[PDB]
Amino acid sequence: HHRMRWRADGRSLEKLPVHMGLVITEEPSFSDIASLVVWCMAVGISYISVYDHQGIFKRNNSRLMDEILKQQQELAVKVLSPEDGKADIVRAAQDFCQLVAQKQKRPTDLDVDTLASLLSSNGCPDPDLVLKFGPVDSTLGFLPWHIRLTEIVSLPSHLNISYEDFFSALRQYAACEQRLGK
Amino acid sequence: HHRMRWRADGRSLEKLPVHMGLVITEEPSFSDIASLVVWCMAVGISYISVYDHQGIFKRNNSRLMDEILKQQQELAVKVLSPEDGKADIVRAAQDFCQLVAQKQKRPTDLDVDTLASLLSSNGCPDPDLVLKFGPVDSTLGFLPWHIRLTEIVSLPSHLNISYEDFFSALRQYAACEQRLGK
Amino acid sequence: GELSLWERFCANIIKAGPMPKHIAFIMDGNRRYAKKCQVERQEGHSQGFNKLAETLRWCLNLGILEVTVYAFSIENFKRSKSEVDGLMDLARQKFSRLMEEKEKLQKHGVCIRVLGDLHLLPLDLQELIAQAVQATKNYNKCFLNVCFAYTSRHEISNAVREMAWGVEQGLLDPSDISESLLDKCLYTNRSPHPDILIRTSGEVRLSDFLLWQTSHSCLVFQPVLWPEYTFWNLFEAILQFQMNHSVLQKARDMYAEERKRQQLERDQATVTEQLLREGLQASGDAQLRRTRLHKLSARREERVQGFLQALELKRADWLA
Amino acid sequence: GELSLWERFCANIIKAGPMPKHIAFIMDGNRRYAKKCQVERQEGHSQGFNKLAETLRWCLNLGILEVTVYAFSIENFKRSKSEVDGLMDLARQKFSRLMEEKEKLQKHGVCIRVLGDLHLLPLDLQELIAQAVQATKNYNKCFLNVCFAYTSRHEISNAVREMAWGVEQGLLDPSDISESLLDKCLYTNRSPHPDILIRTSGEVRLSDFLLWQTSHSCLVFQPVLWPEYTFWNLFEAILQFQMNHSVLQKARDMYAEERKRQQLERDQATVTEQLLREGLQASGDAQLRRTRLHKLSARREERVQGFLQALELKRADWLA
Ligand SMILES: CC(C)=CCC/C(C)=C\CC/C(C)=C/CC/C(C)=C/COP(=O)(O)OP(=O)(O)O
Ligand SMILES: CC(C)=CCC/C(C)=C\CC/C(C)=C/CC/C(C)=C/COP(=O)(O)OP(=O)(O)O
Ligand SMILES: C=C(C)CCSP(=O)(O)OP(=O)(O)O
Ligand SMILES: C=C(C)CCSP(=O)(O)OP(=O)(O)O
Ligand SMILES: [Mg+2]
Ligand SMILES: [Mg+2]
Repeated sequence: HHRMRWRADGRSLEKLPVHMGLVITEEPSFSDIASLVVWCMAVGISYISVYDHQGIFKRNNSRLMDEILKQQQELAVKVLSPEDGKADIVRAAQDFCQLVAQKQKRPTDLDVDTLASLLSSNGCPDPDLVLKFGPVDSTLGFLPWHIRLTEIVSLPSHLNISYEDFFSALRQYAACEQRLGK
Repeated sequence: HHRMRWRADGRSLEKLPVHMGLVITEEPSFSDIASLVVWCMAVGISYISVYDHQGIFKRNNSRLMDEILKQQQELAVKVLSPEDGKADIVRAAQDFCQLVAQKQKRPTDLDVDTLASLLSSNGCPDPDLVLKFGPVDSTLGFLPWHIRLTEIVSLPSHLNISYEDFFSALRQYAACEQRLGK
Repeated sequence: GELSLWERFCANIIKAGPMPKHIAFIMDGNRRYAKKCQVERQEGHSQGFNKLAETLRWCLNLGILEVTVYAFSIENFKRSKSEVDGLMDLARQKFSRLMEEKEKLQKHGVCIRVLGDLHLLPLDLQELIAQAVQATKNYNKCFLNVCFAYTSRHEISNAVREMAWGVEQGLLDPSDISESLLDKCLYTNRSPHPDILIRTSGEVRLSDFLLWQTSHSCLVFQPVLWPEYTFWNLFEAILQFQMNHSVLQKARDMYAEERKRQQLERDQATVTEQLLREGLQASGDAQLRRTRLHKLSARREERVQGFLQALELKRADWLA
Repeated sequence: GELSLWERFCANIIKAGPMPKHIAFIMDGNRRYAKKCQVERQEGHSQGFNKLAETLRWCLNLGILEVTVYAFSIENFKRSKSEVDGLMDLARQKFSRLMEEKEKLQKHGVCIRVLGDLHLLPLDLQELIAQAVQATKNYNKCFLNVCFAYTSRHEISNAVREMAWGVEQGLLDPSDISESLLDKCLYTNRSPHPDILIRTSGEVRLSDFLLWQTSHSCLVFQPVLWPEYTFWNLFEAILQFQMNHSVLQKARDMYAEERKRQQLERDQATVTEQLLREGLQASGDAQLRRTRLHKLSARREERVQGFLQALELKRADWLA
């Protein structure tokens, strides 16, 4: 049905995010973001993380899943919190420093690569594209380790987000040139 | 030596408390009350409880014992706190109500006698005489269960208490007539 | 009944300070008074009753609208049957004139409560007390508490029995037993704790009276014999209370802060224990410990309010 | 160097609001600029350096006394050896004129810090940086941070290595690792977190720059090419910061309250665990849990202060 329509939409962009993050800075409206996430799946984005600084979505988690499955009638999703950022980086530190204390790992043995293997995101790619909704011009603690190359596209509100609005953002990311330092 | 002197002192009074309590309402001076307690032992009082509403003597417990043994060179001691009063009564309640919950004891089985067997003082007599030092005209939570018949003699301060002052108080208690309701 | 010039004047001066809302009396010395005035023991207790009536007029004039009096101890059942029957018929005589003087009660909004193990009283005395207590409920201009066949230990142990009764019936979990829960099961649970306790004659003991409720009450021992109690004794008593008030208020206040603090300290320990057993980590942004603490207290307040609601229902002694 | 009439005027107007104490720049677009002006790539990077000098005069005029700049990424080591050597000799050229212009540094109290994995730089470039950094320590009128051979991940992972080093040497227990301890081990541990982060050209990415330190910094992406940076770009950037300031301050403030709250929540859990294992009851009037909590934090602050004292000692690179 309309699933092939959204498949060809995402397939038509020069690039599609493998991992997309949704940062809500704005009470947030579950009906709205629950339809942003199903759009990502329909167009072909594999992983969607939803985030907020007050931790509203992590508390009211199940209530957000219900809105997601409901709007799947119109038709790999993590709900993050500040805990997911610096706190998890400080968790991996304590995990490694005790390996150093067990005389099993050496302090010099941790590098950029191994520390990445140690974070909770060891079972996911870094977010390719982050949609920031609301008036705040900050990431507000979104996965600081992981957003080293993420493209950060802002939209004024998730208040009544349209498909065209969301898809206009994917068009911006498709046109972004990642030079990766070269 | 001077021990026989204090033995004959206490032996000379018409009545001597079997259990004496010292309530300090007034920082308290460990040197002073540590010599009030050894006076009670010298004259022949068996049990001495020292109490204060701020819980100073229960915290600095060992420091008070050191002052007591020190002044025993000049020659059965509990240090209580508000915990010893209402809190212990509420402890025995929870101990009995679970016997009632285990279908082992009946709610009607608790009387005045059995509740007394259940309190922490089950290994001591009720205080016969309480010395209250300081400006406060209240017991401030001293063993409310146990002071039902205690004589309450007040002295203005333990600040520099003399033997004559302390012994004048024992003379008052010796002259007290306990009618016990008859 | 109203106060004289000097009494009115000194009253006005102390009323400018902290007044006690509740005074408790151990009316002691009736027999010794009778020996001094060479009247029979019964006349001393009659004169003792007259004074209880006068001093209530003094408190009512001073704005002290709650009074508890120790009228007959369980221990006093060991006196001579002549004395004890003399006391019992005096209580019959006065509790009967209270109903003859009804409506005057309704006029002055006087609420009468009789606290104690009243099952030990003569059946007729019980029926009199009951009629008096029931007829005077829903009055709130002023409150008299008469401790008849009462000892604090018998009240305290009865208060724990009612809580075990609640445990026994599913109303209450033994972890719910608390200081304030015990407070709401005493005979005096309708009154606030006395600001002052007054014992007359030379005795410096409490003789099993409100031991729980007066742990921070200001204690006043006056040598006067109770039948001789004057306004100025009551005045001096209040005078002592004002001088202690600053000290007693903070001691009373910091006792309550420490117990609440320890309550939380003891509460969050078990919530830590439950999470440790469940393995769900101590603290987290999901604020599980925070949310599970609000659940523990709320589910406790619910059970306790439900326990109390039934107790006051069972406390309905329409027949009695 | 001083500001013009309009610049002076608008400066005075914003200075009436919250100003940023620390601004961080990703000087991006140097090569694209060189393609527009049809000058070789090296001239674009030279012109890019001129602008870094001018904009510092703007911040110094605006009272912004701390500036961090992204001067060379570890990722940039993958460019052509022509480009990279061109960059390296530019850094040699400028770090050398800094010592030729010493004393002027001492006059204006300019402190220069070079942050990053500087062991990857040419040995001579390292010796230049070191002399510059050492010669400018103990200056406090204003601070420039130059991120040379830096990525945030390499800084963050190095910050965890120093803490494991502390674990390895007995300076530090793994339970002592905390957010703020990691804060004090980064290259930037001498500076406060940037109030603003500015990336030029059209890029809306951070490219591994201060990811940790700017988690609540206000992000400003301006399309101007860095060699073209004008005062009004910097102005507009500050303008955005003032508009976000209320929101960011409370978000920043409530992040810190929640973490401290969780810190205590996580801390008192273990003190509960220890008392439960010891069997010593949760809460008590002896206030053991209270006293054992003051012991846990104090013994942690001591170990951490001792860890930091040695790190800053080891951080002494007089030879370098
Ligand atoms: C007005 C209402 C509601 C009830 C009436 C309350 C009654 C019946 C009596 C109160 C007055 C009274 C008889 C008090 C005497 C109680 C008592 C046993 C006092 C103790 O004094 P004693 O112990 O007898 O005297 P001694 O200490 O000298 O032996
Ligand atoms: C003054 C002090 C203490 C040190 C001097 C700092 C130095 C040596 C240089 C700063 C100016 C400079 C050369 C900045 C260029 C750094 C850089 C790689 C910028 C990235 O811009 P590009 O990526 O090259 O341009 P494009 O994005 O168009 O490719
Ligand atoms: C030296 C700096 C300004 C940091 C590198 S900025 P860079 O040009 O590498 O940005 P990317 O498009 O990610 O390559
Ligand atoms: C009825 C009351 C006033 C309570 C009893 S006061 P009582 O005369 O019994 O005081 P004791 O010397 O202990 O006997
Ligand atoms: Mg008497
Ligand atoms: Mg670039």
